[PDB]
Amino acid sequence: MKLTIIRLEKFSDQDRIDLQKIWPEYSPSSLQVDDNHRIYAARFNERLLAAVRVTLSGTEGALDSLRVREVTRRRGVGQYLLEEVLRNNPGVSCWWMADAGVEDRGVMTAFMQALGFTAQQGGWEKCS
Amino acid sequence: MKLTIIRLEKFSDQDRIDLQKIWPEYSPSSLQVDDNHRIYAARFNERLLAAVRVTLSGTEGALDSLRVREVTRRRGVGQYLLEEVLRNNPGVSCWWMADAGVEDRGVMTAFMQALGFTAQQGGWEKCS
Amino acid sequence: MKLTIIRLEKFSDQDRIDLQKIWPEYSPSSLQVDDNHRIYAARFNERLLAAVRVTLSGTEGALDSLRVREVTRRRGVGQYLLEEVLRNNPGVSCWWMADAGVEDRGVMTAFMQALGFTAQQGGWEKCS
Amino acid sequence: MKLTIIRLEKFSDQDRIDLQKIWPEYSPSSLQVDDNHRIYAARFNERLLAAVRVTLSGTEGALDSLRVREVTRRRGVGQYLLEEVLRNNPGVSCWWMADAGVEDRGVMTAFMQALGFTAQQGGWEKCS
Amino acid sequence: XCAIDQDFLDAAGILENEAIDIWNVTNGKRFSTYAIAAERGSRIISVNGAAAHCASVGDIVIIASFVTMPDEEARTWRPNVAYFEGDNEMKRTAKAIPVQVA
Amino acid sequence: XCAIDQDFLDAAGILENEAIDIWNVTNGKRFSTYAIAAERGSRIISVNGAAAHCASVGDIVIIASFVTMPDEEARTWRPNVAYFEGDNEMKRTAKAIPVQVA
Amino acid sequence: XCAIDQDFLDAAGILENEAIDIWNVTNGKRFSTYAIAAERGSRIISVNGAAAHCASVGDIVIIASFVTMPDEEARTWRPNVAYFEGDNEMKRTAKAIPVQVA
Amino acid sequence: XCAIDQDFLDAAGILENEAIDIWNVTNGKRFSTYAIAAERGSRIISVNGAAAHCASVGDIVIIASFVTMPDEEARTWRPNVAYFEGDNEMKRTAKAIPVQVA
Amino acid sequence: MIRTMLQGKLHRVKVTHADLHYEG
Amino acid sequence: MIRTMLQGKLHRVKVTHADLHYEG
Amino acid sequence: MIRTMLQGKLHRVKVTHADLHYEG
Amino acid sequence: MIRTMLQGKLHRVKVTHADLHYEG
Ligand SMILES: CC(=O)SCCNC(=O)CCNC(=O)[C@H](O)C(C)(C)COP(=O)(O)OP(=O)(O)OC[C@H]1O[C@@H](n2cnc3c(N)ncnc32)[C@H](O)[C@@H]1OP(=O)(O)O
Ligand SMILES: CC(=O)SCCNC(=O)CCNC(=O)[C@H](O)C(C)(C)COP(=O)(O)OP(=O)(O)OC[C@H]1O[C@@H](n2cnc3c(N)ncnc32)[C@H](O)[C@@H]1OP(=O)(O)O
Ligand SMILES: CC(=O)SCCNC(=O)CCNC(=O)[C@H](O)C(C)(C)COP(=O)(O)OP(=O)(O)OC[C@H]1O[C@@H](n2cnc3c(N)ncnc32)[C@H](O)[C@@H]1OP(=O)(O)O
Ligand SMILES: CC(=O)SCCNC(=O)CCNC(=O)[C@H](O)C(C)(C)COP(=O)(O)OP(=O)(O)OC[C@H]1O[C@@H](n2cnc3c(N)ncnc32)[C@H](O)[C@@H]1OP(=O)(O)O
Ligand SMILES: [C]
Ligand SMILES: [C]
Ligand SMILES: [C]
Ligand SMILES: [C]
Ligand SMILES: [Mg+2]
Ligand SMILES: [Mg+2]
Ligand SMILES: [Mg+2]
Ligand SMILES: [Mg+2]
Repeated sequence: MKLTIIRLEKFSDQDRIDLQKIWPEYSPSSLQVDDNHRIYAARFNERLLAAVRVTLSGTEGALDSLRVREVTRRRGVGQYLLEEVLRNNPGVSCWWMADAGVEDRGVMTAFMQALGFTAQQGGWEKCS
Repeated sequence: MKLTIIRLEKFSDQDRIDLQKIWPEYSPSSLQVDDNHRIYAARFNERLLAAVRVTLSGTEGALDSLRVREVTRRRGVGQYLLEEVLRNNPGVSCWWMADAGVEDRGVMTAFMQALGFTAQQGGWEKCS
Repeated sequence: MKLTIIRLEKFSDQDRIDLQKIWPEYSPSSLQVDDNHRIYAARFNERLLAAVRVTLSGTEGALDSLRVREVTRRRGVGQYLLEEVLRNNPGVSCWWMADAGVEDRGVMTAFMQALGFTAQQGGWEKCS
Repeated sequence: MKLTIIRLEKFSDQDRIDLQKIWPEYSPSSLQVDDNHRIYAARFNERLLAAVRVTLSGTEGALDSLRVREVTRRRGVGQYLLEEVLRNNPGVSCWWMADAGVEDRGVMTAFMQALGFTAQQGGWEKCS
Repeated sequence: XCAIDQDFLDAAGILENEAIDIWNVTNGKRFSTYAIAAERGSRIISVNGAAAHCASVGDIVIIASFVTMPDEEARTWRPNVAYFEGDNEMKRTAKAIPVQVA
Repeated sequence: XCAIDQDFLDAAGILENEAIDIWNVTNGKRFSTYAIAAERGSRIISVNGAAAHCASVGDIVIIASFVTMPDEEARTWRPNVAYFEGDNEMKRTAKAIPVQVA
Repeated sequence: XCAIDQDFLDAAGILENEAIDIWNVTNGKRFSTYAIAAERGSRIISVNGAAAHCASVGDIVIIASFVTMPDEEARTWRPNVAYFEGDNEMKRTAKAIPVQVA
Repeated sequence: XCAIDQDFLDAAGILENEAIDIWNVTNGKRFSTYAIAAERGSRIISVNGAAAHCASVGDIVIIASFVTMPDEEARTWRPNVAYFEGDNEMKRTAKAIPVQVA
Repeated sequence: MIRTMLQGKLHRVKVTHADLHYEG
Repeated sequence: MIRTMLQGKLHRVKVTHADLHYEG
Repeated sequence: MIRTMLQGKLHRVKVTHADLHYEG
Repeated sequence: MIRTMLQGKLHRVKVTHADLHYEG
């Protein structure tokens, strides 16, 4: 099906395959989720193309481990993923993402600014 | 079906719906017609797009309440409506339309002149 | 069927209709043919578009009454008609056509010269 | 089928027809083949378009009688034929083709140089 | 394919030898061919050659042609529309299709 | 044909009177026609005239238009894609299709 | 796909690798492909690959190509028409189709 | 729709978002769509959406694109042809189709 | 960027002749 | 050299009306 | 404004070969 | 005068996936 953002609470075999491509650093084994520690992913034609981890603390939220697979970049996947995480967590008024682990801060900062975030010391912030 | 001009003598439920969109000022209830007080309408794909009231006095005729729905303007609907009213009443040698109630006289006067009428004091006239 | 040149020896009802359009001057009644007095016609989609009369005198031949219907001119009908009359009468070494009855000698002379004839006093000639 | 290079060990009736067009100088009768005297051909839609004779002497190989039918030249047939002869005889490190019998050395030398051969006295050489 | 009365070609802006699409309301077939001229005033619509597998006498069809142009001119383009009833009697010509409303 | 809500035309960049291709997911039929406008906000997708032989009410379709341009501009072109669910509720607009991965 | 004797390509003005439409008078099928060259003088019309589902040996077809040009040049354009009978014997070449009359 | 390994697009000169024709040797169906990219190296040929009514897994197809250019350049144009066998293993690339001979 | 637009149409004409043997 | 490209699309709209008598 | 015109045609040629295995 | 020419082709590729629910 068309590009769709999903909250993953249970992982299929294929989700595990795909998450290992998105995040080779992580064992899908230790991707534990609960109500305040979430995984959102972008699905297209039965495969995950991107994912991000979300930590909720009421009005404050944090993003980590955002990654779109290399092969499908610059086609709006990351933008849609983050738009839907924000839209689906309307109680969060201030979002933060650290700059830890990013492949290229120049690329990441252009993407985060296009998504309405402001570059700050150590990362990017979006408050309403 | 294709754009068609009709003389309405009986009103269907859908004609009443459509005439209320064309003329919000009027209750379809008090749109009485007879041989000398007529309603002509433009029909397209089972809906009325425009209408006009016609008062016949033998060789003299009067037009009032001409209106084409906003969404379908500048596509020849009004022109065809008035051409067919004139063609279907060949005994009328002088037509009159007052300028009462017109949204924009500048638009109406360009339309009436394109239809062969001459701008006069208080309205537009077409004599053969 | 496609444009085809035929020698007419028998006339159908429709051939008579069509020849009256091609030649309003003639009664199809008095279009008698024999081995040395022939009629050739151009047929297209079951109708005759053009015709000519041919008089054979062994090595000498004469053309008269050449006419292509007005509606189908300047589409190669006349050229094909005359090419096939010549090709089907290879024993004729000198052809003549008079200028009698031609609608416009300027048009006829451009056509006959395109067909390889030379303009002469009183008509056009083609010798091999 | 699509253009395909084949090693001919047995000749069909149609292969004999086609080889007589490719090589009118030769009787297909005296086109004897064995492991070190081979014929390769280019096949397209059930016909042979080109052929060459190959003589193997271990690390040394010789090409003779290369010809693509005239009608299908300058469409990559000869290039594919020689590429596949070389690829299918990887034990050969030095190839030679004489200039005997060539229709136009200027054409042949442009073709052989495009195939990686160097023009030498008496022919063309390719060593790895 | 299709031979068409020259007057009808003129009314729709279609040229002799132009590519045309034919959409058959009677049987649903859709095909593409080119325009042949028929005698002015004859009212002929003649489906000829291989195209005769796609229509019968009496079938009701729409015959269309398409042109290309830059985006800016396309936004203000007006098509040449001609409407027929009965035995190919031309009822109206126009330069726009109305908006379909609810 | 096909009359289409003007808002949907706008979202896909399709013009009134433009050639369109219609691909029917429900029945597999594929046909070509042109765009008629429907009233903004009506949500209408109306398959009209001969085209009504190719679709039924409730069928799910993709409606596409195509444009031409030089090779160099084609390499960086971004199509205007609009996605619908339910009763023609527009879910998303975008400017690219993702890459399908193994 | 369709491989065609080069002489026939030349007579119709069709190029090797050009898009062509094929209209089958025998079975009514209509399809589009591209021209492959066949040896000059061979008289070959070879329907190849997937296109072989659309024709049989002996079927009678029309093969056409289409070109684009501005309106003004289109009004005076002359198509390259070639007519065949029997075993692909070329009967005539021309630059116009006649008018069909009543 | 059709998602195609990017390497195969490159070999045939086909662009992402370009119009393509698909001719199915297995079942004879012929249809037109546009190219979606698939991951480089995946060997994918994925017939998606309404187009899935026109093909099955394992079917053998030809995928083509067409371009326009002036007559003079068309006479010397060289198409980008790529040939596959087995499980989408690319055998050869070329710039011409041979002449079919008697 | 070049668009393909409806140039014109003949709406609901009636076929007068249908003949496999006609040109075509 | 001129390419034909997807300009835009409406993905998975639903037909609301299907009528042989409509224009067309 | 650009028109699409018939460039040329081969009228009533006869198919000599029809083969699924030919290129194509 | 503008011609339509074969730009390129993939000859005899094999379908790997056929799915009505895929985009499309
Ligand atoms: C364990 C862990 O993951 S640690 C975290 C590691 N993560 C990383 O290192 C990030 C690696 N990079 C990526 O994943 C991607 O490049 C992302 C997430 C930054 C962007 O995702 P994409 O899907 O490619 O971005 P998308 O196409 O939605 O871009 C949206 C906008 O961002 C901007 N943008 C994105 N990429 C770029 C770029 N390379 N250069 C400039 N601007 C860019 C543009 O404004 C773009 O809009 P436009 O295309 O209309 O100009
Ligand atoms: C209770 C009651 O109704 S009281 C009466 C209230 N009525 C009104 O206030 C009238 C409101 N306006 C309308 O209904 C329409 O704008 C009308 C009737 C004036 C015109 O109807 P339309 O269908 O849009 O006109 P149509 O497309 O037939 O136009 C014909 C010609 O008129 C002229 N014309 C129409 N609208 C305009 C315009 N906005 N500006 C300039 N000329 C115009 C042009 O010459 C046009 O031909 P063209 O398009 O080839 O240039
Ligand atoms: C009872 C009786 O009939 S008496 C005889 C009465 N007959 C007449 O008055 C003749 C009336 N005119 C006609 O019938 C036609 O105009 C004919 C026979 C002269 C020509 O027939 P057509 O089919 O139109 O000619 P065709 O298309 O074959 O023309 C061939 C060539 O002739 C020349 N030609 C024909 N018409 C013209 C013309 N109007 N102007 C200039 N050259 C012309 C051209 O060289 C043309 O080739 P081109 O089109 O490649 O330039
Ligand atoms: C008994 C006997 O046979 S004796 C031997 C007799 N043989 C002969 O006399 C050879 C006759 N000639 C031929 O058979 C052909 O012309 C051959 C074999 C030389 C070439 O075969 P072709 O299939 O036409 O060559 P192909 O199309 O593969 O050409 C490959 C490259 O060679 C070069 N080339 C080929 N022909 C030419 C030419 N006429 N001019 C310039 N370069 C050429 C080009 O670099 C070409 O690549 P390009 O098309 O991308 O520019
Ligand atoms: C007409
Ligand atoms: C929309
Ligand atoms: C020919
Ligand atoms: C490839
Ligand atoms: Mg992306
Ligand atoms: Mg209007
Ligand atoms: Mg003529
Ligand atoms: Mg070659």
